[PDB]
Amino acid sequence: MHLNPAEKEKLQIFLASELALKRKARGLKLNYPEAVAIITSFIMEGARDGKTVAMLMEEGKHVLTRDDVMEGVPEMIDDIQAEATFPDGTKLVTVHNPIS
Amino acid sequence: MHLNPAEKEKLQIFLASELALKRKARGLKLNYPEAVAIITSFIMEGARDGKTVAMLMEEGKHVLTRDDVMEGVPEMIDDIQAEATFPDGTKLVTVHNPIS
Amino acid sequence: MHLNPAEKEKLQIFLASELALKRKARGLKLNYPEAVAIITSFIMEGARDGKTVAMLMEEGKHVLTRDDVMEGVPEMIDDIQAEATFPDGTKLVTVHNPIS
Amino acid sequence: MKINRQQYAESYGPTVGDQVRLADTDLWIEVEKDYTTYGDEANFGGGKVLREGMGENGTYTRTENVLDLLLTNALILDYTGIYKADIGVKDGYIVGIGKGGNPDIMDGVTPNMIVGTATEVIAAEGKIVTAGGIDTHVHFINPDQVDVALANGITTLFGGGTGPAEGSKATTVTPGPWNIEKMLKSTEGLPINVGILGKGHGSSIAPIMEQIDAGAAGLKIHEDWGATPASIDRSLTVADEADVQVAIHSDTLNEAGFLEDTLRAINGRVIHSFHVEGAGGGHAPDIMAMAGHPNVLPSSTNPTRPFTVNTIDEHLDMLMVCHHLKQNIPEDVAFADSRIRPETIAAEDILHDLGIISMMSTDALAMGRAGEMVLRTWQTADKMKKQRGPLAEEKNGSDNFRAKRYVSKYTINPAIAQGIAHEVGSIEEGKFADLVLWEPKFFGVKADRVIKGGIIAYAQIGDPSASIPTPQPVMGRRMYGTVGDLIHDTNITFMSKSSIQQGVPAKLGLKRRIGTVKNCRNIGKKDMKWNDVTTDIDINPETYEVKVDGEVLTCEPVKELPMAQRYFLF
Amino acid sequence: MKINRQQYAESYGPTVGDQVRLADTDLWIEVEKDYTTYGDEANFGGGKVLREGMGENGTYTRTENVLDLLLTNALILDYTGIYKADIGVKDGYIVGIGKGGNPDIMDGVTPNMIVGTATEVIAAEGKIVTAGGIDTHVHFINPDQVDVALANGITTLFGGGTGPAEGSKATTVTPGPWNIEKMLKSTEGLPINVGILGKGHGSSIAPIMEQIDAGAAGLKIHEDWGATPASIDRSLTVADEADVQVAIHSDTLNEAGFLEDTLRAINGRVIHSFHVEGAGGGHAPDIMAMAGHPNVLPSSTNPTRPFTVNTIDEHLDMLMVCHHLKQNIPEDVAFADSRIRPETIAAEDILHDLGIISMMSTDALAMGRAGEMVLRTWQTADKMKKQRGPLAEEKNGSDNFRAKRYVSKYTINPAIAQGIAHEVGSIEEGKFADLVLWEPKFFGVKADRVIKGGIIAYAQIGDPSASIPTPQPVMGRRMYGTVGDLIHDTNITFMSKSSIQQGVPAKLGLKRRIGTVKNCRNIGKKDMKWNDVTTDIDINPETYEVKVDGEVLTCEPVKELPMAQRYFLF
Amino acid sequence: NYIVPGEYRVAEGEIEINAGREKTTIRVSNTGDRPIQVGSHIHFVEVNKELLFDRAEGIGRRLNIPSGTAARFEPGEEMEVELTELGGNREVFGISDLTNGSVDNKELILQRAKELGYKGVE
Ligand code: NI
Ligand code: NI
Ligand code: NI
Ligand code: NI
Repeated sequence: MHLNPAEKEKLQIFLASELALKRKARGLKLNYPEAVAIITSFIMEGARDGKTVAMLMEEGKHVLTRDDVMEGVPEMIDDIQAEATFPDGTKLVTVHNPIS
Repeated sequence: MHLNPAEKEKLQIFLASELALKRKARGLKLNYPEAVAIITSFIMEGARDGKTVAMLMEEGKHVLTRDDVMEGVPEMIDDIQAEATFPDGTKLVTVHNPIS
Repeated sequence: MHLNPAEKEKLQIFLASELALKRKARGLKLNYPEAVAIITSFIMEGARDGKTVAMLMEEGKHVLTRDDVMEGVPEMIDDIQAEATFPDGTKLVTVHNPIS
Repeated sequence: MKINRQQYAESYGPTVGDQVRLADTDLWIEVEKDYTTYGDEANFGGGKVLREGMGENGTYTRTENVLDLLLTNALILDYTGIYKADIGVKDGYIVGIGKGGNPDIMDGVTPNMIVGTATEVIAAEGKIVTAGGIDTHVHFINPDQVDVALANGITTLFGGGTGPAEGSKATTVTPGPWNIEKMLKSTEGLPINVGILGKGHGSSIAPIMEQIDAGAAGLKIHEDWGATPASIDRSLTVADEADVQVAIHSDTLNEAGFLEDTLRAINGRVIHSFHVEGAGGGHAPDIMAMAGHPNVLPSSTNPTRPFTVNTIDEHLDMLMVCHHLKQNIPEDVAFADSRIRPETIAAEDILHDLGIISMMSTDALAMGRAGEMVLRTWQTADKMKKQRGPLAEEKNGSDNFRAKRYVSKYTINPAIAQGIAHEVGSIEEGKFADLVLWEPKFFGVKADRVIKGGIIAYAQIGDPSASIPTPQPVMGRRMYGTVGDLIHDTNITFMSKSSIQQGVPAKLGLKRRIGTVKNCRNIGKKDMKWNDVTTDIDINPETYEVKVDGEVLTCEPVKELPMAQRYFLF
Repeated sequence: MKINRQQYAESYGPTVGDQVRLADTDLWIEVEKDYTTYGDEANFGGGKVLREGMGENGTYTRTENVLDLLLTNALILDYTGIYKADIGVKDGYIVGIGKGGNPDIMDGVTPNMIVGTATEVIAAEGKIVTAGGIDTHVHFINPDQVDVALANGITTLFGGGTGPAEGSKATTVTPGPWNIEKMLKSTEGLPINVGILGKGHGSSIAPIMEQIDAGAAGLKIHEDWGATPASIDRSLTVADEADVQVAIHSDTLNEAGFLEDTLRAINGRVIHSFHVEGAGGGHAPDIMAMAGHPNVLPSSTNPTRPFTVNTIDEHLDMLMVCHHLKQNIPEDVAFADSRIRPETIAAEDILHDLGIISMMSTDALAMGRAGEMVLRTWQTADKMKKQRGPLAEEKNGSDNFRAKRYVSKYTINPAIAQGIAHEVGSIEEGKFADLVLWEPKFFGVKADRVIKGGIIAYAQIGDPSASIPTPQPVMGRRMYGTVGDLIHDTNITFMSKSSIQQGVPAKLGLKRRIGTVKNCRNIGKKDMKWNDVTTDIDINPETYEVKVDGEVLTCEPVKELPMAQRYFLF
Repeated sequence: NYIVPGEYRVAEGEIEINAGREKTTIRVSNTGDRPIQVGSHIHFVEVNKELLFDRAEGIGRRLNIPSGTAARFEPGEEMEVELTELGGNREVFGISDLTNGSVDNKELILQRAKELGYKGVE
């Protein structure tokens, strides 16, 4: 596979997102790291899909809403940042105030 | 996400449980680490769900039965212990003789 | 669980394969590490199922075809090798030219 | 020109009279004073103030009043106060708390806090800064426990052990000169301050004392090695000669005596009573009465902190594993059960709130959680505010008195108890620069950056391949202070005066900073900051009811805590 | 008062006459003798025996017959016996095997096994304790291979390599003075004992000998560097002068000679024949005949161990990668195919069972598995019991003779072969305290705790954040023996006498314990414990059939092994 | 046929502890209000002062119970226990500092016990 350090690390984010999605599916309000993991994995999968940075900057605001998360979580998350390999190489996506 | 060392480690348990559950679903009798992973992940998800320690001490005895596992596995597992964040903080669950 | 170093590492391969399978399921042509992960995890799960080394040497050539992967990926993968615990202990499976 | 307060606080952190919520608790801390000069605040970045000829002085060499490091705009939470200041570090020590910058052009610059060519900057605006936690009940069982501790803001580990040997899995003991030497050498690779306790057991002086001369920083008396009148007596005789502290885990079984017999053996000498409530060990049921005495420095371990609905149910199996007991031996189970009591655990919450138990500690990996000393301190304070109300001593609707009482339990008080407060345990000028930055939303839960001897040792930081350090995954990671030989200069091995005089560091090739243990024998409960209360504690032998000043101390367990499921992935 | 046997064994481990199953095999070991005094068994914990004035002596200083460490109630499995004893360790060495405690009050205490103030305790009741494995066929290819080895109970790595360079990926060789110096320096950070082999190739003495003087502990003759009569001869001349061992991988191709030519070049001198069956290399098809000769110390590598239904199919591609061969070169494939033979692999099982092959080894990362030497030894023994029956020498229905024969293959025999058995390779008084604890259910599969020089270096242990060390995830982890400078005192670098005399350790700044290689040239097959059989081995050049004493040695491959899918996650 | 990995097959018979040593049965009362538990290897005369028994009969002896076990006395509880003789050099040091030498010095041990208020000395 020739995994580099970031590829190994970022597997963790996907895993944490899968965990969090299972928790959401059984009806739990998500906590801070769960919410961050879901939105982060969404961004990295979006890059893999070939979306643009600009698309993901706006989609990232609609992945989770306040009723999906515990009290105070929306206000704890000022932004989420992730880098992934787009068709045009690695780029940074910053999603400001992802959960209103 | 602000993952601490235990949060990183415990992702592995969830992953191993998912692996083991796929193996069970395709009809395999589970081995020692598979059985331990499934019961352990069950406990940690139970804590996340807001069950009590006492509930999990008894539920943990009914997750897998001897027909789910290979010969000798029930006798290899004297107990399974796991710590997770309950609504009232980290607590230890010990399940004695989880597979009869 | 008593995980040894290889058991910990090889969890990663399963995880990467799950990631890659999700990407395939949503219609993406797979890349080099994705293709390797899928075929590798297939081999290790096959060993767990109790297949022989010889069976997996030939099945490994039929897991992914060239239309499943990006241009050039078939030619990038000369072989895939994996070791797993068969019913008769650890063995090495080598799949030559897994994607024609 | 005037700045409204919301905008001021957003830019520079809070100032006088502003309050900040601690994590998701209902505890509020209020800024008591601010050392700045409004308009001359230090800050660093593109077009900011700390630039040559401006807020950075371009004239002075490093020796001329210039800092190695300035933490700008810190909200300090410490036994000494809750207040706003810049913190100046030099030669690995805190040298100034006040106002940093350039006397060329700024008013009110503390004279030894010049930002010069030699000065690094850490922005602490919007952060709470505390001293590093001092954990004095550490079992050295698994090296992976160090990062666990760092992640919750602990910077000093005092205790004992040789790894996962049964003696160490039960007791904070590194026994004898050889094991002590081996663990001093191991310590060279641990990125945290360390002091090692010898076995406080024997009936002759020499076998105990030779541990001190070998490099131990103290002793542990533990019932699993025989917490007899003789072992107690000899250990305290050694400690009084050597000027080191003794920790005690007393005779739960009451085999050779009851509590009063242990106190008679102590004979008014100074001692640190571990897990004073007693689930973690001690004369059943009444050990917690130790915490009323003037010669006792009392600490709790953390799994009883605070009293919750699940607390009791986890303890029996925990205890049986730690102390190598067998479920099929009825007296083993009876011994274990005798240590677990809701009555004393409930009272322990209140005794903390009253300043009668002076310290917190972990009991890492031997009935305690390496990364939850700080966490559970604040959960306890929060529960007590909910159940008891604001303390009478509070003003302005703030919880500053309670916050000072509680922060002292895991910073200054353990340092004083151990004879190391000249080096560590508080944010004061002249002390080692072990500092923890916290985002208020994560306060007491997950540390932002842990500074050890003036260099960052541990941080919550993201993708090392990214364009900036903030992208995911953000996790706790060891920083440059832990790498190469820098691990030697950023950490202290605390040792007895005798071992230092006898040249043990040179003999073993120790390269770490060497700290001297001293002034351990001339202190008492009166010296525990904000937690100095002596009183008669009565524990009913039939009902386990705890009384102080004729009043039963009890409270309810809670079903939920803050600093819990909002934060943790597992 | 009497205790029934089931309850006795549950509390203290088994005693005389009791049997224990090895993992999930059908091998049973029986306790032959027990050094205890019934009623005075040592044990540690709350209210237990090893307490001051009781089972722990409170009088004696560390020098006065007191131990640094007592392993209580060990079931020892060793070439010297299968028996029950306490094991006493001091200064990193095994100093007593017998009965530990306090002569004040206990009967039958071994005089130098006093539990005192200085003594740590490891509870070995219910554990099997063996010597650390001695792997003498290690390719140093990937540092991650060390933990793999530790996890299966290996504590000494002898071999060569500089990392994943093709020379090292094929051969156990660290070539020349500079590469040897570099790898001796690397070794300072490897938490395992090490000895390094130079290149056993040349036609002049000086280029070979200068490797020995540089710090090599032996030589490797390998066909990939030319296993010619000259290289064989010069290497053995060097070895005879230097008192180090030579390992040989002979000329598979029969290019410069057949087996008889290699034996003539050896000329009766001592040599260690690697992978003597020959899949791993050597004169095709008859190399295994080496194992009949009195001057040959024969080892197997592990992928042929034991003969299973999948064994052949994995080998061709494995061999081609290791030896840098090309699938499109017909003679490369012919060479590879010539080394792989069910006839010799089947006979190799039997030759092990008969004591004709004396040693096991890995061939780590170059046609062998770093963490499966111990594993595959016991799988082989189990297969042989199933197919051949209990050995004639057995009694009481136990498999003690077979167990001693097989444990010797990876402990004492490789140590003797290498000239290091004065330090390592068995549980005997005066040897280095490299000890492996095993739960019987995991015996030979996953080690519980690996002790190196008297300190735990590796352990299967759980959550470092937990209240106790047993909660999940339980995995193999490096312990305090590997941290800081303690890695120097808990491990041995084995070196030639000449390099030691010439001050190589000081020249390179080596801080590890330095072990001397000696008494390598004055031994033979007769010195291989429980595996000392010499005989004429005939290998049919047409059919590859192996004969000993006129009988064809053959057996069937098995479809399943114990110590396999019950245990492993992958 | 069923395989329990690592299982024991213990031999027949029973293990006699403290074989060949004199045994003595005595009555002991916990006169205190908190429980007292006594381990197998503590010099019996040196136990908690509030245990009432004939102290002389505890000299040079310990409980005749399996190594690592204990006898538990609840508050007010009187029970009969069996003692065995100490072995080895028959010396005791430390613990309650009643002996610090040979257990043969009965008079000295009892004098110290009486002076310090250990219940049950003549
Ligand atoms: Ni304790
Ligand atoms: Ni403790
Ligand atoms: Ni070879
Ligand atoms: Ni090799």
